[PDB]
Amino acid sequence: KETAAAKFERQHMDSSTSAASSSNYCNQMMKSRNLTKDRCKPVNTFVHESLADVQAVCSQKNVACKNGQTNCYQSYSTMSITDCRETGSSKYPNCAYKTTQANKHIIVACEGNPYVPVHFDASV
Ligand SMILES: [Cl-]
Ligand SMILES: [Cl-]
Ligand SMILES: [Cl-]
Ligand code: NA
Repeated sequence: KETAAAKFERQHMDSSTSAASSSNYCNQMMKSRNLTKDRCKPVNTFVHESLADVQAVCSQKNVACKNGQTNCYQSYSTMSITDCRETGSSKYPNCAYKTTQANKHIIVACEGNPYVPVHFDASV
């Protein structure tokens, strides 16, 4: 039974690579983080920074979340991210993803003690 903080780590952290280097990155990573068990998760972003740097965003720029809550924070600097999005031809259990690498600010929602990211809201 996964904690919110651990679910964020599993779904969104990939510190082992600096960037997505191939078109199949999302296919491989969505499968290995168990995001295609029982259904194809339609959209998911991976962050290629250290966990410490992502946790530090909870002390950066406080902004509104898309849902209206006020516990979201925007990173001061851009970060290396990979957006993974199901293609139109994807259908469970043969999930298929488009891989888009970018450098953008991240917006996360933070909660708890310690105060850590629990939701990925957007990137800018
Ligand atoms: Cl898992
Ligand atoms: Cl996401
Ligand atoms: Cl401010
Ligand atoms: Na938690």
